[PDB]
Amino acid sequence: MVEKCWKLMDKVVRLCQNPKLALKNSPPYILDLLPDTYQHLRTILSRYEGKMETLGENEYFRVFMENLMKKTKQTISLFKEGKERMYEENSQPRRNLTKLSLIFSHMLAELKGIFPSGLFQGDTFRITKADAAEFWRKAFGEKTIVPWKSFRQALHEVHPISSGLEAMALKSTIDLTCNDYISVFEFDIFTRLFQPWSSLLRNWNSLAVTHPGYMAFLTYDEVKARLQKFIHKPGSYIFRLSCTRLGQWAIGYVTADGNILQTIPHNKPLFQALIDGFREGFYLFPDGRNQNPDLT
Amino acid sequence: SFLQRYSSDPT
Repeated sequence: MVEKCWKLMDKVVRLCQNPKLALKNSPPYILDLLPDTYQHLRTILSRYEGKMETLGENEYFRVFMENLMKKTKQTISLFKEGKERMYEENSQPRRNLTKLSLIFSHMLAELKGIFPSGLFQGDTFRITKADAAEFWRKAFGEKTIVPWKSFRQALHEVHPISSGLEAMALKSTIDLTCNDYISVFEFDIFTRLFQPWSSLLRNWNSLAVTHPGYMAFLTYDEVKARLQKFIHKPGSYIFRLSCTRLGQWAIGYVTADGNILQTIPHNKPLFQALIDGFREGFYLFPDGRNQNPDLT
Repeated sequence: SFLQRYSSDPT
């Protein structure tokens, strides 16, 4: 099973080595992520020598390998169908490859979070936000992974979701590995990004649903490329999930001096960074728009 | 090797 995945991963790698892609060495970097995924899968198999029995029963790991196989096939398939439009920056097939790369990066983060040192620890996973942890313990016990419907319904009982369309927006924000399951790890990331728990969904609504600045599934280089058109418009800014520091925010903005910087706010909630940054002239024009949301 | 990435909070 794992042997079949490696051969698929191998092909994506050969596919992504094509010079016409001009792929930058910059996270998420598919040429690193697949070998590193392999290496971490090698590590887990090493820690389960003999007891492959136990590993094979593990629910999370089964979901993970299945998604890994699905994702690599989808990638191979995407190159097949896209042919030379893969090399055209700004093409849809190319954008799909970027987003896959991000999904691979999220998958590896999660696998490392659940198997640190290669040994399964999903059942003693320490959720960061105390209120979030209480919700997950009470609804799912020591479960590592739950189906989406299941997650949706439990969450809805504490934080009502307004509508089907909103539920689907929420699912695509939280489901980083795009596998219709929520992991305790995916859960931890979401509740870190959108804390405080007490107003979770309002927070996510204000920062992501109705915010023109928010950029789902965008990478560092995409933020850089996107803000270039606003290079003469200091104060133009957008923000997104950091890919290398999953659970923290990355705000990109155009400075008065013509630089494009990206920063990770610490020691203050994203709300406060945005309010302060508006107040001080750094974060004025979300995606270059003249009107900035009022987050007060 | 070394390359521009994240920069300290301006706010």
